[PDB]
Parts: sequence; structure tokens; C-alpha cells
Amino acid sequence: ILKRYVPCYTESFLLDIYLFEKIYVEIERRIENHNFLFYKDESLVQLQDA
Amino acid sequence: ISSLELYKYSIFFRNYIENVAEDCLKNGLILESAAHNVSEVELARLKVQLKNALLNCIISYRFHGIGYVLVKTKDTLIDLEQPVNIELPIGFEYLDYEYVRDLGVDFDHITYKAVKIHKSRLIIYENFDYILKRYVPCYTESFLLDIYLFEKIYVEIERRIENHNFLFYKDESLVQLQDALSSATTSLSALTQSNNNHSKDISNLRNLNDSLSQELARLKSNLNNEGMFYTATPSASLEVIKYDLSYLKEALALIKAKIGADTKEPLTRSFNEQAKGLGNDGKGDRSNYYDFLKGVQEQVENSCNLKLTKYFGLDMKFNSLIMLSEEQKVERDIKLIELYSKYNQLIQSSSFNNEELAMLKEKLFSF
Amino acid sequence: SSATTSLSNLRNLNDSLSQELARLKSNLNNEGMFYTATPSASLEVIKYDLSYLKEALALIKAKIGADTKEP
Amino acid sequence: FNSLIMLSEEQKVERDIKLIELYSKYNQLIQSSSFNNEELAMLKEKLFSF
Amino acid sequence: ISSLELYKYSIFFRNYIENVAEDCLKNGLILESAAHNVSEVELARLKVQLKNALLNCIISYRFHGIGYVLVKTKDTLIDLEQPVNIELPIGFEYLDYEYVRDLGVDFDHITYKAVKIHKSRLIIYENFDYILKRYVPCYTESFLLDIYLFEKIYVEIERRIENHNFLFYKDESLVQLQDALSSATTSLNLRNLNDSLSQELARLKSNLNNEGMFYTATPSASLEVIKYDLSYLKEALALIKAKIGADTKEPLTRSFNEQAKGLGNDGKGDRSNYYDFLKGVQEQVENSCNLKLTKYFGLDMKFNSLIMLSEEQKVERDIKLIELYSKYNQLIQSSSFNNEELAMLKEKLFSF
Amino acid sequence: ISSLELYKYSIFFRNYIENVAEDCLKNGLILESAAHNVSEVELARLKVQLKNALLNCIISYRFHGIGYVLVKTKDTLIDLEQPVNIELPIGFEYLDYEYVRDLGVDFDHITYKAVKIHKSRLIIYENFDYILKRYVPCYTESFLLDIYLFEKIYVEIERRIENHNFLFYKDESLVQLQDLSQELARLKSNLNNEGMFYTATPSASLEVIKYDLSYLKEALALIKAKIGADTKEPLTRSFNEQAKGLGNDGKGDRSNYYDFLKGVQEQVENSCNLKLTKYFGLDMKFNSLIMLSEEQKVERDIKLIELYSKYNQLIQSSSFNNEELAMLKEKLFSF
Repeated sequence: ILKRYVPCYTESFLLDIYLFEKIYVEIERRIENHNFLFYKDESLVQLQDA
Repeated sequence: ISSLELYKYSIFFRNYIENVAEDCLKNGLILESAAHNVSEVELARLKVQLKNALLNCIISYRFHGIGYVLVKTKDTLIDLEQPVNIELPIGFEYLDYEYVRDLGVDFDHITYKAVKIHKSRLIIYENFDYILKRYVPCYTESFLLDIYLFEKIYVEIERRIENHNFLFYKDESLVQLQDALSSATTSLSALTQSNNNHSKDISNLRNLNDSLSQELARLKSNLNNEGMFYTATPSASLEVIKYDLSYLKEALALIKAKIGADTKEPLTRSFNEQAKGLGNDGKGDRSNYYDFLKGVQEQVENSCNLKLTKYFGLDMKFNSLIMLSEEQKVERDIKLIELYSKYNQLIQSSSFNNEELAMLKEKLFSF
Repeated sequence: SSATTSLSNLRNLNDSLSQELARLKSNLNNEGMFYTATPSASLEVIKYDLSYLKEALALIKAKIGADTKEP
Repeated sequence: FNSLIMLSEEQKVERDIKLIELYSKYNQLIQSSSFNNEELAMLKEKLFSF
Repeated sequence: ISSLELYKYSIFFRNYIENVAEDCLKNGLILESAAHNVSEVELARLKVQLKNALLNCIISYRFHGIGYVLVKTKDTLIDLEQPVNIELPIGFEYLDYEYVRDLGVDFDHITYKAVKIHKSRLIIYENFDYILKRYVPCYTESFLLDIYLFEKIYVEIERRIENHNFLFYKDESLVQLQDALSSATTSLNLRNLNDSLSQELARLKSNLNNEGMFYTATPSASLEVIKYDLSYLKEALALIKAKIGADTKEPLTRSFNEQAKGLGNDGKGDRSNYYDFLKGVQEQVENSCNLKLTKYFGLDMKFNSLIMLSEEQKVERDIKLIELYSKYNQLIQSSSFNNEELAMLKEKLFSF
Repeated sequence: ISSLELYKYSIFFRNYIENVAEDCLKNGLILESAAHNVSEVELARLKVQLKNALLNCIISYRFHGIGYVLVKTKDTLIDLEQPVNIELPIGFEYLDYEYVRDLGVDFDHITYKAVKIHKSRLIIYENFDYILKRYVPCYTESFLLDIYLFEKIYVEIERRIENHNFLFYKDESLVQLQDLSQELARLKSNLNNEGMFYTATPSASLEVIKYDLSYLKEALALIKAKIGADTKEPLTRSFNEQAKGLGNDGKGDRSNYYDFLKGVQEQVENSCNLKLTKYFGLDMKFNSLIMLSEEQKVERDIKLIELYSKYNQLIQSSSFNNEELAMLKEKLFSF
């Protein structure tokens, strides 16, 4: 049908493998700061900006 | 939706197309000569080439709607036009659909690439739909749409994988002071464009975004160091924006249901989770895939033997779809021997009339 | 939008504007943090649903099973 | 290529036992039957092992 | 991510590396001499040293991609360069990868630390990938990332264990007076304000401990418990376990030491993936050793069977075989089959 | 994280260290003399002392990475430097790691506390890692961190047990009293009396402040998973809930702990017999890890007797050729 020699895999299969790896890539990207503190204060910025 | 593009992109479509042919030629063929003069080695080589041609023939039948196998004999390239009365073929060669021009059944020749070949040398396997009055493939527009959606789900997954979770930060700091000066300057410059310190506005914008990048780097640095994000503005806000996948999950469920409804191939329906169901269960309740394969095999046998026997003196047969194991064969032999022993005992130790024994003979399957 | 309307001096204007917009967008997208300066700015995820189609598929399967005898 | 399915020693012994039992049953039937020659021959082809 | 650093820090990586070698040499080897002249005691000692060398050889093969075992003979340190025609080895010594310099297969010598050693005295176990055209270890960057995340989960757990729950207190009291004056004037006595603030905080803490009631004066005072969460780390652990199980075939590594090696006898030919992997590794090691042990040293090595039968299993198999022989004898004695038929039965029978 | 401090504080670490040695020497040893001249009583006493030394040897091997056992003979303290050709040992004594100075394998002597001892009188059990090119213990930094977190969970539990629930109260007239305070505490006692807390201020507030433990529960689950992944000792993995798995199941599918113990026993046997046979004429062996019960022995004997009876019946009532019978003999395991 394609009139050419082809491997055993296709673009969709490559995409599936790439997503399989990208999941843990993202996990590593957001593992360190999964939980953090958001603090709002005016006197403390009176200190920090100085 | 283009069938060729879908075939190139998706391996699932390729497997769906090729599985039927592979299963049909899994168990092999039996080749015989009417004259009983050809040696078995040459006939076996002919059978091997016939299987090789038939695989591509069935693949082309499923993809395009027609498949052509040329029966190569000891003749010149110009002699292909002439008909054949009786000959022993040298081999079989599958002909590409794109290089074959056929004007219909009313004609007895085709053009191959421009060599004219008589139809008596060609094995034709066609799927003609009388309702549509045309040759059609094994798939339809709805099936193509189902496959396209199946791929598009993971296309979208790749599109939104990287930024599935991110931070939305609103801050009225020194940064917003710069940004608001920038915004007012850009709005006034837009008014002037619709109609001059716009260069000053540009230099602003540039330095302002430089400072913005610096401040964002500092904020991220603080976040990484002490795990605390601090801000000055009492109206500052920080919210996590998240994506969702329930739509795609439900769509996958529906698409799997549609594919299972739209095809009979067990691997395609079950996503390679179910078996082909071509085993021996000791019962006559065969599977739908078995019935489909039997019909395809019967059609292929008819197509081949329409011209192999008439013009070439050869007969082809398909091997049995169900293959018995050695243990099953031994068990069947044991049961048959027990049946014969029981019949012999009854005959020896009975005084039935001859007519009654004969009548029992016909009503017995084995005897 | 006014620029595009006029297209459907100005060269330098559009080059500077495009440079600034592209850099701002690129920074906000790359840092994995969407920043804005407007106190009234809003960002919301809009999502679709499929329960209607799932229930419709169930009902349609029931109707087909009732309407035909072919297993 | 070697056979994909490799039988274990116990499986080989079991198969040998079953085959020996089949042969014993065939011998008993032949010795204690009075079937015609044509009928016995016809049984031979329809039997897989014989 | 550094493989050496991960090996130093994590015991899981070390176990993953060493389990395959330990399983391969669990059941032992068989050593034989072609000449049939070496005494069995000396050959057994040689086998012991060979096993000791092969363990480190396989470990180096998995970690670096190549492993070197020197076959020590009765020769001087300078004689290692000279080739060997026929000799009986004195022993086997594993060579460290970091001290071995090899220029490729086109060369027939290596440098060890600078002693030149001919390749005919060396057992080389290498993993060459033709697609990559280089020697590669048994692990990849994704696997290293998985292990790193597996450790980083508990790193984060340790980071946030101490202050998982704490109190957030807002109070416009004398304490806020003190801290506001401190803020303003430090941005610009104060140490006395410091002392008073600390004193009042300790007093309120003491009150809390004493009477189990925290009291405050300010109508706008607030007290809220701030808490952390672990669902992210739990889900990440699940995903990481799935990835590790997908990325390796070693059952202990996949199951976190929860599953067995699956190297028992089930009476069926359906062997396990770990069994197939170990058989392939053993075949490669056997080929690598016997390529030069037989040609240059007249020695042959074999691996013991991976599946070891128990005494009860042996007795059961013997009983079944004796029953089969008895049935065959009975059939032969009480049958009248033709000679050709009996012969044909003989070939189609496995045991006979 | 300090391994010594963790060992001092936590009994779990101590049990993890000592369980392997206890299991290895649970079933005992077998001691033999090549000359066949030593009486069995003296050899049994030597075996007892050898077991006592080997326990501490294995413990030191796991904790530090090397273990030393001195083979004491009939010699003076200065004669330890001299090598030994052939002698019968008087006993075995484990040597503390902290008092032993060894410069490496290139040297044939050590210093003990400063007595110089030749290496021919010492049984050395070492764990050398060729990748790291150094002696390493059986634990790593991650394992130490896991144990530390396991203890820190209950440390935090103790920190917040007393004030898990308390009252937050806001009132203005009451602080007019406070800034009297003990008298309002007495009014809280009157609350305890009458079951009703009453206040004056329309803006007075009373709220129960509560703590939570889901974080620690989830952390305990994750830590248990990590420990199970990081060690092979069944008791350590299962928190003393699973058995050692060293029984007899009638199958060759042994356990991971059995394989680990067998490897450790083989290493110990090699280390001991490298010098017991060469310099002292003694051989040591470990008892079988799997010990059969009396009923199992009787059942095995019954099965073997049945097998022999079947073989005898086949031989008596068969007419097989001599070559066929011989060929059956090799293919039979028992015969």
C-alpha cells in the first residue's frame, strides 16, 4: 500500500511512548513544590523591600 | 478523512486491515494437480508463491475492494494478451491496484504498468455491492471517523499535557506600576496609530518587561529556597489552574463501544485483549470470527478455482481453521475405539433381525 | 485589531508592538506562571460534558435490542 | 526453527502413557472383534494415530 | 542524574544491579577439563575462583556495559603481553573497569593499572548495541529519573514532616504594638520591646499548656490551623511503581521485594520472563567464557540448571517413569502387533 | 543522620542488623578435623566458641563492613605476630572493629588494642564493593532516612498529643479583668460545674481548635512501602507480621530470604575455611536451613519405600534387555 519498506512502529505509537515518558517528566517538574505557602503581609514587606 | 493518510499515521488501522489476511493464511493451503504429473517439490514451491501472492491479494481486497494475482507462465511479455488453453504456471505475482486499469466485467483484458493482460491469466478477488453498484472496501466513513477520534484523543492529551497545572498570579506591585504605565502608553500609541513619544513608549515597554522577567526570576528563586511565596499587595491573588480528562475518558469508552459494534475482528474489538476464538471446544457452536473467516476462505477458493482448474489444471484448498492437538487426537481415537467395541459387543450378543440391524446402520452416524 | 483593520512608520510601529507582545506572552507561558497586573483580571477553565451522550447511547442500545432480533 | 512450545518431562510421560493406553485398546479391539477386512481398513484411515 | 551518585545514595539501585548476578550464580557452575588430567580438588578450587570473578564480571557488565576477567597463569607480569597457546590456568581475577583501557575489537591487547595484557588471556562480557554503535549499561535516563523521583518523594516527606500542622495567629494586641514599633524603627528600647514580646508569647504558651484554653483580647484576633497534604506524593508513588514495573523485568525490583523470583518447578513448560532473561544471560556468559577457555586453556564451563527439583518431586517423577515402563512392558507382552508397527510406536514415544 | 545514634535510639534498626546473624546461626554448625585425632567433646566446645564468635563477626560485617575473629592458640601475646604453619586452636574470640587497624589487603598484619597480629590467625569477613572501591555496610543513606522518618512520625505525635483539642475564646470585658485572670479561670471551673458557659459580650466567640493526623498516616504507609522495597528481611519488611519463610513446602521454589541466607552462609563458610583448613586442619559447615519434622521424615521414608517396591516389582515382572534396564538406571534419579 505504501510501496516502501516500513518499520514495526508508527507515529501514533511513537506519540504514545513520548506521552508515557512526558508524564513522569512533568512529575519531576512539579515534585519539589507540590505544596507551598502563600503569605500576604504589609509590615513584613516594609522590612523586605528595605 | 483520508484512508491512505489514516493508514500511514495509525498502526491500529494497519493491523485491522492485515489481521484477516494473516488469519486466513495462518493454517496454509493444499495444492493438487488434476493430471497427477507434477512432482510434489515443484508443487510445494508453487504453493509457497501462491500463499505469498494471496496475502497481498486479500490485503488489497480489504483496502481497495479488488485484488489481482497474475499467474505467470513460460511466455513473453507480449504473449500475456493471448489467452491460455492448458498450461502449468511458473508462479504467482500480486499486481498492485494502482497500476491496474480495468474497465469492468464486460471486458476480458486489463492494462498493467502499458502491457495488455488477458483476464484468463488473472485471479480476481472483488467485493461488489449490488445496492451501491460499485466495488467498496471493508470500511466506511463512520469507521474512519471512529479511528480518527481514537487518535485525536491522544493528540489532545499531548496538546494539554505540559500545562495541565499552572499558577495564575495577580499582583499590584512595582511590576504592575511599570505594566500600567506601559498599558496607558500602548493605548495612547494605538490612538495615534488610528490617527510623538512612541519611541519613548517602546523603550519603556522593553525595560519594563526586562524588569518583569527579573522580578519573576527572583520570586521563583524565593519559592525554591524557602518554600514560601511572599507578596506585598493586599489584593494580590495566587490560584492553581487545572485541566480535566473526564471528557476524553468518556469519549474513549464510547469510541471503544462503537468500534466493537462496527467490526467483527476480535483483536480490533477488544484492543488485543481477547483471543481469536479459533480453538476446539468439542461443540458445533462456532464463533462469529470463525464464520467470517470461513466465508472469506470460501470466496477466495471460488475465485482461485474458477481459473486454476479450467485453464491450468490445478486445484487449491484451505487447511482447516480448527487444528486439533495431539492429546485431543488421542482422546478422539480412544472414544472411537470404545464406540467400535460397543458396536461389536452388541452385534455379537444380540439376536436382532437383519432389517433392524440395517436400519440401525443408517441411523448411526459412524456406521 | 486596528492595525489589522488598516492593513485589510507603521512598519516600525508594528515591529515594536509585536516584539513586546511576543516577549510578554513567551515569558508568561514559559515560566509556568500566568502573571497579570489588572486587579480585576480573571482566568477560568471552561469544560464540556458527555453524560448526555452516554445516557443516549444506553437508551439507543436498548431500543436497537428491542427493535431487532439479530443477536 | 525449534518448536515454540516445549513439553516438560512430566507432560512427555503423560502423553506416552496415553498413547500406550490407546495402542492397548486398539489391540484388544482387533483381537476380540470379528469385523470385516474392509471395515477394519476403513477404521484405520479414520483413526488419526493408525 | 549521575549513575554513580544514585548507586552511592540508594540501596534500591544497588540491589537492582546485583540481583541478576546473584541469581545467575545462585545454583553454581560445572567445570571440566578436555584432557581429563586435572584432579577434581584443584578444578573445584578453580571453579570457586571462577564464580568469584564472574560475580563481579556480571556486575560490571550491568553497570558499565563491559566486564573483564583475567585468567592468571604461571607467568611473570611482563609475560601477560605474550599470547597463550595451551596452558592450565592458576586462577581468575576480576579486573576493575576504571583501570582498563581498551581501544576496540580491532586491537588484541589492553592496558591495566601500565601492564600490557593480550586479549587471549581475558574473558570479555560486553553489551554492544548495534543501533547505538556503542557499549551501553542495563539502565537508561528514564530509569534513572524514576529512581530519583522515588527517593525525592521521601526527601520531600522529610522536608515537610516537622511542620505539617502549625498555628497561624493574628492579634492586634500589645504584641502587635511591639512588633509594629520594631518594624518601623528597624526600617528607620527596641530590644526591650523584643524582650516584652517574647515574654508575652511565652506567657500565652504557658496559659495554653496549663488550662487548655487560649484567650485573646482583640475582637479581630484570629487563630487557624495550617495543614499540609500528601495525596500528590501518594499518587506519584503509585505512578512511579507502575513505571518501574514497566521498565524492568526483575520481579523483586518490580514488586518492591513482594513477589518471588518465579524459578520453581510447576510441571509445565510455561516458564517465566525472569527465567527466560536469566537463561539468555547465562547463555551469553557461557559463550564468552568458552570462547577462550576451550581454545587456549582446554577447560569447559557450564551453568547449573535454574530449576532445582526437590526430593519429593524426584521420587514422584521416578514413580511415574516406573509406571510408564510397566505399562510399556505389559503392552509389549500382551500385544500381537507387527514389528514395523512396534518400531513406529518407538519413535513416536518420547521415552522410548 | 548518624548510624550509631540511630542504633542507640531505635530498637528497629538493632533488630534489622541482628536478625540476619541470628537466622544464619539458628540451625548451628558442624565442625570436623582433617587429622581425625581431636576428641568430639573438645571439638564441640570449639564449635560453641566458634558460633559465639561468628555471631558478633556477622553483626560487625553488617554494621561496619568487615568483621574479625581471632583464632587463639597456645602462644604468648608476642607470638601473635609470628605466622602459623599447623596448629590446633584453643578457641575463637571476636575482635572489636574500633580497636582493629588494617591498612588493606596488601599487608599481612593488623594492630589490635598495640599488639601486632598476623593475618593467618584471623578470620576476615568483608563486604568490598568494586564500584565504590571500598568496604560498605548493609545500609545506605536512604535507608537511614526511612528509619529516621519512621521515628520522627511518633516524635511529632508526642509533640502534639497533649493539645490536639483546645478552646479559643475571645472576650473584651474578660480581658478588662485579665490585664482576676485566675478568677475567670474559676469561672471556667463554674462552667465545668453547671455544664453551661455564659458570657457578656455580644461579640464574644468560642471555637474548638483541632489537629489532624492524615499526613502522618499517609507518611507511615509510604515509609512502610519504602522499607519493604529497601530490605529483603521479611520481619523488617512486614513489621514482624510475616514468617521467615524457611519451612519445607515440598517444592524447589525457595524464598528470597532463603537465597539471601544461603549466600551469606556460603560467604562465611569460604571465609572460615580459607584459613581453618590450611593453617589449623579444621573444616566448618553450616547446618541445613530447612529442617524436616518427624512426620515429614516418616512420609518421605514411606514414599521412598513405595518407590523401591515398585522398582523391584518392575524388575521381577519385566523382560527388558540389559541395555534398556541400564539406560533406565541412569535416567532414574534414585537409582
